Amino acid sequence: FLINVMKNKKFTSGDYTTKFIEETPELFDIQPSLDRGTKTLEYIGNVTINGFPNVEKRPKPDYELASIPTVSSSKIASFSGTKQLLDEVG
Amino acid sequence: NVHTNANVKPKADKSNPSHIGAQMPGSVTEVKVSVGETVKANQPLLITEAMKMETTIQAPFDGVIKQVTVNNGDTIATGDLLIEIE
Repeated sequence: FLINVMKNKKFTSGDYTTKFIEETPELFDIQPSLDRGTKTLEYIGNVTINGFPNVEKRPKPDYELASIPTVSSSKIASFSGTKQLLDEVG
Repeated sequence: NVHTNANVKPKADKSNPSHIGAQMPGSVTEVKVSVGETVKANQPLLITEAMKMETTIQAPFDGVIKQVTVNNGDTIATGDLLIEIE
Protein backbone atom coordinates (compact mmCIF):
# COMPACT_ATOMS: atom_id res chain seq x y z
CA PHE A 1 0.00 0.00 0.00
CA LEU A 2 2.82 2.40 0.91
CA ILE A 3 4.65 1.55 -2.34
CA ASN A 4 1.44 2.40 -4.19
CA VAL A 5 1.25 5.81 -2.49
CA MET A 6 4.91 6.52 -3.26
CA LYS A 7 4.56 5.48 -6.92
CA ASN A 8 1.33 7.44 -7.45
CA LYS A 9 1.30 10.49 -9.75
CA LYS A 10 -0.58 12.80 -7.39
CA PHE A 11 1.97 12.28 -4.63
CA THR A 12 5.07 13.05 -6.74
CA SER A 13 3.60 16.32 -8.05
CA GLY A 14 3.57 17.55 -4.43
CA ASP A 15 0.12 19.05 -4.91
CA TYR A 16 -2.00 16.70 -2.83
CA THR A 17 -4.52 17.21 -0.04
CA THR A 18 -5.94 15.15 2.83
CA LYS A 19 -8.42 13.92 0.21
CA PHE A 20 -5.56 12.29 -1.74
CA ILE A 21 -6.11 8.78 -0.37
CA GLU A 22 -9.92 8.56 -0.66
CA GLU A 23 -9.93 10.11 -4.18
CA THR A 24 -7.45 7.48 -5.41
CA PRO A 25 -9.08 4.02 -5.39
CA GLU A 26 -6.16 2.38 -7.23
CA LEU A 27 -3.91 2.60 -4.14
CA PHE A 28 -5.55 -0.62 -2.94
CA ASP A 29 -4.44 -2.37 -6.12
CA ILE A 30 -2.55 -5.04 -4.16
CA GLN A 31 -1.48 -8.42 -5.58
CA PRO A 32 -0.78 -11.26 -3.10
CA SER A 33 2.93 -11.09 -2.18
CA LEU A 34 4.54 -13.87 -4.26
CA ASP A 35 7.14 -15.66 -2.12
CA ARG A 36 9.21 -18.33 -3.91
CA GLY A 37 12.28 -18.48 -1.62
CA THR A 38 10.53 -19.40 1.63
CA LYS A 39 8.36 -22.07 -0.05
CA THR A 40 11.47 -23.87 -1.35
CA LEU A 41 12.95 -24.07 2.14
CA GLU A 42 9.63 -25.62 3.29
CA TYR A 43 9.90 -28.40 0.75
CA ILE A 44 13.50 -29.23 1.50
CA GLY A 45 12.62 -28.96 5.17
CA ASN A 46 9.82 -31.45 4.71
CA VAL A 47 11.65 -34.07 2.62
CA THR A 48 14.73 -33.87 4.88
CA ILE A 49 12.71 -34.60 8.04
CA ASN A 50 9.77 -36.69 6.75
CA GLY A 51 11.13 -38.32 3.58
CA PHE A 52 9.69 -38.87 0.09
CA PRO A 53 6.89 -41.24 -1.13
CA ASN A 54 8.38 -44.77 -1.62
CA VAL A 55 11.98 -43.62 -1.66
CA GLU A 56 13.97 -45.50 1.01
CA LYS A 57 14.35 -42.93 3.81
CA ARG A 58 18.12 -42.61 4.28
CA PRO A 59 21.02 -40.11 4.29
CA LYS A 60 21.27 -38.31 0.90
CA PRO A 61 23.36 -40.89 -0.96
CA ASP A 62 26.81 -40.10 -2.32
CA TYR A 63 26.55 -39.29 -6.02
CA GLU A 64 29.44 -39.28 -8.48
CA LEU A 65 30.06 -35.83 -10.00
CA ALA A 66 28.43 -35.33 -13.40
CA SER A 67 30.14 -33.66 -16.35
CA ILE A 68 27.29 -32.17 -18.34
CA PRO A 69 28.37 -31.51 -21.92
CA THR A 70 27.17 -28.24 -23.40
CA VAL A 71 26.53 -26.80 -26.83
CA SER A 72 26.21 -23.06 -27.52
CA SER A 73 22.71 -21.67 -28.28
CA SER A 74 24.06 -19.98 -31.43
CA LYS A 75 25.46 -23.27 -32.70
CA ILE A 76 22.04 -24.85 -32.10
CA ALA A 77 20.39 -21.83 -33.79
CA SER A 78 22.45 -22.47 -36.97
CA PHE A 79 21.30 -26.11 -37.14
CA SER A 80 18.77 -27.18 -39.74
CA GLY A 81 17.21 -30.58 -39.03
CA THR A 82 13.90 -32.39 -39.44
CA LYS A 83 11.95 -29.63 -37.66
CA GLN A 84 13.12 -27.11 -40.25
CA LEU A 85 12.23 -29.74 -42.82
CA LEU A 86 8.64 -29.88 -41.50
CA ASP A 87 8.24 -26.09 -41.57
CA GLU A 88 9.78 -26.26 -45.08
CA VAL A 89 7.70 -28.88 -46.90
CA GLY A 90 5.01 -30.03 -44.44
CA ASN B 1 33.18 -37.56 23.68
CA VAL B 2 34.92 -40.73 24.89
CA HIS B 3 36.77 -41.67 21.68
CA THR B 4 35.73 -39.76 18.51
CA ASN B 5 32.91 -41.88 17.03
CA ALA B 6 30.16 -39.20 17.13
CA ASN B 7 32.20 -36.81 14.96
CA VAL B 8 30.65 -35.60 11.70
CA LYS B 9 33.11 -35.13 8.82
CA PRO B 10 32.64 -32.57 6.02
CA LYS B 11 32.07 -33.89 2.50
CA ALA B 12 35.07 -33.77 0.17
CA ASP B 13 34.50 -31.41 -2.76
CA LYS B 14 34.82 -33.80 -5.71
CA SER B 15 36.19 -31.33 -8.31
CA ASN B 16 39.21 -30.33 -6.18
CA PRO B 17 42.46 -32.35 -6.49
CA SER B 18 43.53 -31.20 -3.00
CA HIS B 19 40.58 -33.05 -1.41
CA ILE B 20 40.76 -36.84 -0.98
CA GLY B 21 37.39 -38.49 -0.27
CA ALA B 22 36.35 -41.77 1.33
CA GLN B 23 35.52 -44.28 -1.41
CA MET B 24 33.61 -46.77 0.80
CA PRO B 25 32.08 -46.99 4.29
CA GLY B 26 35.01 -48.13 6.46
CA SER B 27 36.94 -47.75 9.70
CA VAL B 28 40.20 -45.87 10.16
CA THR B 29 42.59 -48.60 11.30
CA GLU B 30 45.84 -46.60 11.32
CA VAL B 31 46.63 -42.90 10.83
CA LYS B 32 50.13 -42.50 9.30
CA VAL B 33 50.52 -38.76 8.60
CA SER B 34 50.02 -35.54 10.57
CA VAL B 35 49.38 -31.86 9.72
CA GLY B 36 52.46 -30.33 8.04
CA GLU B 37 54.21 -33.39 6.55
CA THR B 38 55.81 -34.05 3.15
CA VAL B 39 56.28 -37.51 1.59
CA LYS B 40 56.74 -38.80 -2.02
CA ALA B 41 54.05 -39.71 -4.57
CA ASN B 42 52.20 -42.92 -3.56
CA GLN B 43 52.93 -42.35 0.17
CA PRO B 44 50.76 -44.63 2.36
CA LEU B 45 49.12 -41.89 4.46
CA LEU B 46 46.00 -43.66 5.84
CA ILE B 47 44.92 -47.28 6.46
CA THR B 48 41.18 -48.04 6.28
CA GLU B 49 39.28 -51.27 6.87
CA ALA B 50 36.33 -51.53 4.47
CA MET B 51 34.74 -54.81 5.70
CA LYS B 52 37.40 -57.14 7.15
CA MET B 53 39.46 -55.97 4.16
CA GLU B 54 42.26 -53.42 4.37
CA THR B 55 43.50 -50.82 1.84
CA THR B 56 46.09 -48.07 2.23
CA ILE B 57 45.11 -44.65 0.84
CA GLN B 58 47.89 -43.18 -1.32
CA ALA B 59 48.79 -39.62 -2.35
CA PRO B 60 48.12 -38.87 -6.04
CA PHE B 61 51.17 -36.58 -6.26
CA ASP B 62 53.94 -34.89 -4.25
CA GLY B 63 52.93 -32.25 -1.69
CA VAL B 64 52.20 -31.08 1.86
CA ILE B 65 49.37 -32.48 4.01
CA LYS B 66 47.17 -29.55 5.04
CA GLN B 67 44.52 -31.49 7.03
CA VAL B 68 43.71 -34.99 8.31
CA THR B 69 40.01 -35.27 9.15
CA VAL B 70 40.21 -38.57 11.08
CA ASN B 71 41.74 -40.43 14.04
CA ASN B 72 42.44 -44.14 14.69
CA GLY B 73 39.31 -46.30 14.97
CA ASP B 74 37.02 -43.68 13.43
CA THR B 75 34.02 -44.62 11.27
CA ILE B 76 33.83 -43.11 7.76
CA ALA B 77 31.09 -42.72 5.11
CA THR B 78 31.30 -42.64 1.30
CA GLY B 79 32.38 -39.15 0.14
CA ASP B 80 33.79 -38.14 3.54
CA LEU B 81 36.84 -35.87 3.40
CA LEU B 82 39.91 -37.63 4.79
CA ILE B 83 43.02 -35.77 3.58
CA GLU B 84 43.96 -32.52 1.85
CA ILE B 85 47.33 -32.11 0.06
CA GLU B 86 49.05 -29.38 -2.02
